[PDB]
Amino acid sequence: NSNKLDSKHSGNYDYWYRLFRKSKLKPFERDISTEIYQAGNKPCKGKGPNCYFPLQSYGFRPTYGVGHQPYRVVVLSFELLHAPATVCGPKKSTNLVKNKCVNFNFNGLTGTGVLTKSNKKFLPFQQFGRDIVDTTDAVRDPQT
Amino acid sequence: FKNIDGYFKIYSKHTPIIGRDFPQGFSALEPLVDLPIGINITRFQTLLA
Amino acid sequence: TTTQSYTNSFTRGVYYPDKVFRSS
Ligand SMILES: *[C@@H]1O[C@H](CO)[C@@H](O)[C@H](O)[C@H]1NC(C)=O
Ligand SMILES: *[C@@H]1O[C@H](CO)[C@@H](O)[C@H](O)[C@H]1NC(C)=O
Ligand SMILES: *[C@@H]1O[C@H](CO)[C@@H](O)[C@H](O)[C@H]1NC(C)=O
Repeated sequence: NSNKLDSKHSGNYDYWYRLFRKSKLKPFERDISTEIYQAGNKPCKGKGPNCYFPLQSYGFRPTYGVGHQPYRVVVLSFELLHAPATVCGPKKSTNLVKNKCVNFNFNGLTGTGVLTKSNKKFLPFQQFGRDIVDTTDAVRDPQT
Repeated sequence: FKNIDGYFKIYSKHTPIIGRDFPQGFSALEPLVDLPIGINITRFQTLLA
Repeated sequence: TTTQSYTNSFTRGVYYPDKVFRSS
């Protein structure tokens, strides 16, 4: 609910909404237009009887009922399909704890064992570590 | 450059060269960026100064 | 303008396929 930023003394008629459209609205379609709705068979372009403006106001005052308050509505649309991920959740990090058996989930690789300091010569682009037989051996700390 | 499953990848490496132009000495080549382009790359063109 | 001369690439243009460190 937004009764503080969409309301004030002496009233406010800033917002608008449409009740008279030639047809229904396709999902995710914007219909920004000021076209007078036709009534009967007149080509009337104006305001008055049988000649209605397409959009009306959402006049807001700090004193209404609950069903008339200026609710702030935000809808989040997502695409959960087979496509490269670009926006996603806050992956959480923890401490390290060296020289101790521990389950590790470094940046998506999961395994078990003991981790400690090393003297690799890791190239800056390098992220993983392996051996002759393709087994994850050394992991660079993503936060250190 | 390549566009395997999208994910445009660019690998760059700068060598001061020798008196020749295209040398024969080996020069490893390191990645620089990889971003999810996901478009049908078919044609290629360069820009001049 | 430009030319279309052809030259031999020799041994050239090998990049790191992955980011996994190796040695020896
Ligand atoms: C990780 O982010 C924190 C938060 O600002 C910062 O203090 C720290 O230096 C960063 N470390 C690295 C390796 O980016
Ligand atoms: C063009 O790229 C899109 C990206 O996902 C892909 O789905 C599509 O198949 C590509 N076009 C062709 C002809 O393969
Ligand atoms: C490829 O290069 C070498 C010499 O530059 C030779 O095999 C042949 O002439 C070339 N092939 C062409 C130009 O189609």
